[PDB]
Amino acid sequence: TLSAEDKAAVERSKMIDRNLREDGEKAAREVKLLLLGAGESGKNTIVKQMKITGIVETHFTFKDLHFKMFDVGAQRSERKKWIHCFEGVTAIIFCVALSDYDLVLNRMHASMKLFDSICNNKWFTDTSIILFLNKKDLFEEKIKKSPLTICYPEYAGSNTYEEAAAYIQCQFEDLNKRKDTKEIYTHFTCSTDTKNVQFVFDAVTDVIIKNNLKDCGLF
Amino acid sequence: QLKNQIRDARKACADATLSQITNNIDPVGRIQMRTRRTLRGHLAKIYAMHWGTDSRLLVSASQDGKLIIWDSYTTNKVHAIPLRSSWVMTCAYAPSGNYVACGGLDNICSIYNLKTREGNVRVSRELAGHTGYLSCCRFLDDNQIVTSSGDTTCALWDIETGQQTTTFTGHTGDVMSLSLAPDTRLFVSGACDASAKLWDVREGMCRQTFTGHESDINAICFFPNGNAFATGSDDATCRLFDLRADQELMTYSHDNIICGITSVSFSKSGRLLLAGYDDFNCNVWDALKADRAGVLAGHDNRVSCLGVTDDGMAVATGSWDSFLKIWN
Amino acid sequence: YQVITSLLLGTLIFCAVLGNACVVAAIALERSLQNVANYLIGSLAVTDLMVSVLVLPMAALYQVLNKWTLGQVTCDLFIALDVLCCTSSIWHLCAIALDRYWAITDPIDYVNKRTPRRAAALISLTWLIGFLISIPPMLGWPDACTISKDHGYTIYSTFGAFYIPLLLMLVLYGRIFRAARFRIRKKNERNAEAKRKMALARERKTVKTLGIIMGTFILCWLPFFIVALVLPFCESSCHMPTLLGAIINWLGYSNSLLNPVIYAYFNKDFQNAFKKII
Amino acid sequence: QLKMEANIDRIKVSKAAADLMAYCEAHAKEDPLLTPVPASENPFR
Ligand SMILES: C/C=C\C/C=C\C/C=C/C/C=C/CCCC(=O)O[C@H](COC(=O)CCCCCCCCCCCCC)COP(=O)(O)O[C@H]1[C@H](O)[C@@H](O)[C@H](OP(=O)(O)O)[C@@H](O)[C@H]1O
Ligand SMILES: CC(C)CCC[C@@H](C)[C@H]1CC[C@H]2[C@@H]3CC=C4C[C@@H](O)CC[C@]4(C)[C@H]3CC[C@]12C
Ligand SMILES: CC(C)CCC[C@@H](C)[C@H]1CC[C@H]2[C@@H]3CC=C4C[C@@H](O)CC[C@]4(C)[C@H]3CC[C@]12C
Ligand SMILES: CC(C)CCC[C@@H](C)[C@H]1CC[C@H]2[C@@H]3CC=C4C[C@@H](O)CC[C@]4(C)[C@H]3CC[C@]12C
Ligand SMILES: CC(C)CCC[C@@H](C)[C@H]1CC[C@H]2[C@@H]3CC=C4C[C@@H](O)CC[C@]4(C)[C@H]3CC[C@]12C
Ligand SMILES: CC(C)CCC[C@@H](C)[C@H]1CC[C@H]2[C@@H]3CC=C4C[C@@H](O)CC[C@]4(C)[C@H]3CC[C@]12C
Ligand SMILES: CC(C)CCC[C@@H](C)[C@H]1CC[C@H]2[C@@H]3CC=C4C[C@@H](O)CC[C@]4(C)[C@H]3CC[C@]12C
Ligand SMILES: CC(C)CCC[C@@H](C)[C@H]1CC[C@H]2[C@@H]3CC=C4C[C@@H](O)CC[C@]4(C)[C@H]3CC[C@]12C
Ligand SMILES: CC(C)CCC[C@@H](C)[C@H]1CC[C@H]2[C@@H]3CC=C4C[C@@H](O)CC[C@]4(C)[C@H]3CC[C@]12C
Ligand SMILES: CC(C)CCC[C@@H](C)[C@H]1CC[C@H]2[C@@H]3CC=C4C[C@@H](O)CC[C@]4(C)[C@H]3CC[C@]12C
Ligand SMILES: CC(C)CCC[C@@H](C)[C@H]1CC[C@H]2[C@@H]3CC=C4C[C@@H](O)CC[C@]4(C)[C@H]3CC[C@]12C
Ligand SMILES: CCCCCCCCCCCCCCCC(=O)O
Ligand SMILES: CCCCCCCCCCCCCCCC(=O)O
Ligand SMILES: CCCCCCCCCCCCCCCC(=O)O
Repeated sequence: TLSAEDKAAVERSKMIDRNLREDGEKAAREVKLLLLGAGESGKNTIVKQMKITGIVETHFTFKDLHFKMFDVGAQRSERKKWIHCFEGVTAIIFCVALSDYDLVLNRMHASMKLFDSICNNKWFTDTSIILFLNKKDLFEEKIKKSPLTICYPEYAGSNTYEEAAAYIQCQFEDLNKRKDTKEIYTHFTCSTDTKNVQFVFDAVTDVIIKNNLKDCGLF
Repeated sequence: QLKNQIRDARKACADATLSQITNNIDPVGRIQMRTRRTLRGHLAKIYAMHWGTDSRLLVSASQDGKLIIWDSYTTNKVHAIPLRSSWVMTCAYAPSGNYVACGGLDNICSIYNLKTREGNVRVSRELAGHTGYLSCCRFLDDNQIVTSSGDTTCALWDIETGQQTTTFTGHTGDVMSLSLAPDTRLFVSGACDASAKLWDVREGMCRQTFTGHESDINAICFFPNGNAFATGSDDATCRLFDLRADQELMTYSHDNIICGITSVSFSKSGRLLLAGYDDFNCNVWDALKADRAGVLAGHDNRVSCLGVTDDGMAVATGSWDSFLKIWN
Repeated sequence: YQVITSLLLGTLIFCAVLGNACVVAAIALERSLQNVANYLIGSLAVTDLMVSVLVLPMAALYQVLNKWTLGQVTCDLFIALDVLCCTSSIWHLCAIALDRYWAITDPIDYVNKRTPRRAAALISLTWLIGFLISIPPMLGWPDACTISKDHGYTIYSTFGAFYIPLLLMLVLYGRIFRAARFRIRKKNERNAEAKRKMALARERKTVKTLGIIMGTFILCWLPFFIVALVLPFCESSCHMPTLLGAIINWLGYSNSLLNPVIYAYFNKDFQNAFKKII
Repeated sequence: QLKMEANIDRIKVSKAAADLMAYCEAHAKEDPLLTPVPASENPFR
């Protein structure tokens, strides 16, 4: 009991615990987002337009709210053994390019499969998904120059841009199996910069409000 | 043809199993253990833990970017090193208690120095030569380290120079776990190919390949004798492989477990081994009778790591709940 | 006659004590229930336990014996403690409602400033109000043990303990209902029908939750305060039946065990915590 | 690679099992996890 070194060690442990708790409290007020997509879906351009060799961390500050965006597509490996580490993320931002008919690895089916795997993952039951679509001008030019039956053997319809976009929107939102827990927010990415950040902020706020309501039991 | 010859050689040499020889051996009984101490310092999931050579200081790394070195006697905190990357997958402690390595999703497991004249933790080395997420980097001596990454390669790095001296390749899937033998002359690496390969550090070319699993293998630990090891897989069927015999000896399976394993450890004498499953329970199984000698509870989500001291006094197990339980 | 009432009161007190103790133990013994809302719920459970341990036995003894035989000092202490604890419970309910309002209608504040210190401040404010309206009778101002019937004291207590928090809670919950309905409202035919059905189910769930939360307070507390406000102002008409007076008086005390049942035992996480404890 | 790996000096499986049992029994007296350590000499109490 009457030990000076033991008391000094206890004081050091108390100081370390205080510092750790303070740092945890400081870092707890940060909304985490997980950015996912294909290799060349415009993820880098999207990060650039918001901000203006493995995990890439990006910091955003909009209307007094700190967002930590984690881009993971830099490195390719087995997703089954590190996806679980991203449990609890506020939202998953999935990026898709509309003008993917030209090059065949076909990318549309692969993107659908990836989205289905991510959305139905057992570790993201309560995680919301925000869907971004890129390169509308290229998509419009391609539909003007090429039909839609090439990518969709089992679909026939008009070539109007709005109808095709709505069909793709509905198809993407159709993949999810569970609809009561998670809601998919889909937005069209454009050359503007403020609209994307505003939509991300609105989606995060809606998700937080819905989670709070569910905790209260109203929702 | 050569694989067929190896299969014939291994099947011909097998006439009886370890079960028959262990029939006359009485059971170890019910080994009941209780959590003597509880360490609650982290605020997120802990993914690794390593015991020191003195069985006093152990280092654990969490997902909040913090690794903490605790005094296992008084449950006091002596070092807490903040990290640039919040994602940490593995940690390792030096035999001499001077350097601590921690790595994760980023293609670097940083080595930090504990003993310094100024008395403050500072960055010592940052090895960056891999392209896949680092799985486990282990210390051999004061000047060498091994790294098992997600690129399907095992790299031998020199801390002083910082460049890799030897590279091991041949795995199709990413390697997950790596353990060092007591003599620090050879090790074993496992990957998603449901197989384990022995690698000799001095020369740097493979010796043997062992199969028997159907899913990915997550943990591998040498027997204290150094002539055999145990591997865990997601099929809930841990298997012990002998290097000298080059064939599986016995199977460790039970009908009440359907979930996978996370870590496998041995005892000082090897009579009883420890397995961490996803049922927030630790299983203590007899290494000879192939029976369940003990069940340990007290975890909520999932057991992430477990380790026995070199002296064999106690065993520390850590789960995703952020509580480390010391059974003795 | 006496035996039945005594047994019923004892069973009620035992059930309330068991519920409050179970809530407190579940909150304390587990690390997954350490939240500001859970802290407020635990404070409410502690107040209910205090009511059950200190005030309820005295009231039961007075009711069964039909007279007070513990002295004037003990009667004054009982009255003060009962008033203080009932006010504490009501204001804890109001504080929980206000915290829910802040959480739902302010996401930025929820993310940034949701430290436990806010719960401590709210609890301190509620206890301060309780002491403020409970001390005056001892500081400022034979067999029967009854509260003072002064017009000023009774109006002050009624308006500062029930009516003001009642109106505040009503306004807060109306705003919550408005916000929740706004959020909910905000081959394709099948999808539209499914969405409409889900929205209707969510609206029904919200309506049921609000109705239960409001009723368990109104129908359990309003009659007692109305009686306490009307009786002192009508000295000519004091022929209120004993049975109805007793039932109205004991409804508020019985409310002590419904609050933990509704606020705590209902939400999924807390019952899962119980199941883990078992 | 397989050509060099195949040429190894292999032993009998039963011999390896016997060696493992002998090693396990030799050090069975120094296992705190197996034999409950009394609190007197236990530094974890
Ligand atoms: C108009 C026509 C006529 C119809 C009109 C007249 C009659 C209408 C009556 C309608 C029914 C109303 C009661 C609702 C019952 C009910 O719905 O419960 C169901 C199952 O639960 C149990 O039954 C199990 C509950 C058991 C709780 C434990 C009780 C025993 C503990 C004793 C204490 C001592 C123990 C030691 C479904 O559960 P739930 O929907 O009620 O659950 C919700 C609850 O209602 C919300 O309040 C709550 O919000 P919060 O509390 O404010 O934070 C939500 O989070 C959620 O928990
Ligand atoms: C559960 C523990 C902690 C608290 C006990 C609360 C209740 C059950 C206890 C507290 C005091 C008790 C009362 C004390 C005095 C008498 C007077 C006697 O003539 C009949 C019984 C009666 C009326 C008792 C019945 C039960 C009682 C009301
Ligand atoms: C009569 C007294 C002395 C003994 C019984 C006290 C307690 C256990 C009783 C009194 C009234 C009961 C409640 C009355 C209404 C409901 C609503 C229903 O949907 C779930 C059960 C619930 C919540 C009951 C649970 C048990 C309860 C709280
Ligand atoms: C005599 C009557 C009024 C009953 C009073 C019981 C009160 C004083 C007791 C019952 C259980 C106790 C709590 C049990 C658990 C803990 C958790 C600990 O980390 C801090 C203290 C705290 C929060 C205790 C404080 C006091 C407490 C709330
Ligand atoms: C049975 C348990 C659970 C609760 C205890 C109930 C009874 C016995 C307790 C509660 C509060 C106590 C009183 C508290 C204050 C005083 C004032 C003092 O000047 C004389 C005794 C007196 C009047 C005490 C007598 C016993 C008492 C009435
Ligand atoms: C980690 C920290 C911040 C958690 C905060 C919990 C605090 C707000 C809670 C836990 C239990 C509560 C106490 C429980 C019992 C009593 C006794 C009563 O006569 C006065 C209030 C008092 C003293 C409460 C005040 C607030 C309290 C201390
Ligand atoms: C006469 C004196 C005491 C003033 C009383 C004013 C009360 C009755 C008023 C003030 C605010 C009102 C509420 C404001 C918001 C809504 C939400 C709406 O969707 C249903 C009605 C409801 C719930 C109102 C009901 C009545 C209300 C509670
Ligand atoms: C003193 C105590 C025992 C009285 C408790 C009575 C409670 C249970 C009564 C009072 C008013 C009732 C509510 C009145 C209105 C509705 C709206 C309806 O769409 C669903 C039921 C619901 C939500 C009722 C459920 C039960 C209710 C809350
Ligand atoms: C929810 C609350 C506010 C309802 C209150 C209802 C009260 C005011 C009602 C219910 C029954 C009524 C009593 C019923 C019987 C009589 C007997 C008669 O000879 C004088 C009046 C008297 C004594 C009534 C006075 C008012 C009374 C007590
Ligand atoms: C369990 C709770 C939450 C709801 C139901 C409580 C009811 C059934 C209980 C609680 C206490 C009981 C009262 C206790 C005391 C008396 C006084 C006596 O002279 C007549 C009966 C009367 C008036 C009882 C009638 C029923 C009663 C009012
Ligand atoms: C003094 C202590 C030891 C007594 C402990 C008794 C506890 C375990 C009892 C009392 C009431 C019980 C609960 C009452 C009702 C429900 C709701 C149901 O849908 C799931 C079980 C659950 C949540 C029960 C679980 C166990 C429970 C919490
Ligand atoms: C005679 C009055 C009886 C009152 C009974 C109240 C029971 C309170 C139970 C509190 C349990 C607190 C558990 C603390 C656990 C810990 O040691 O940390
Ligand atoms: C009789 C009622 C006493 C009230 C006791 C309240 C004790 C609060 C404990 C938490 C202390 C944290 C500091 C709170 C500062 C504050 O008052 O706002
Ligand atoms: C003694 C006073 C009796 C009158 C008080 C009755 C209170 C009943 C509670 C009704 C809850 C209404 C819930 C909101 C309904 C709505 O959506 O408008």
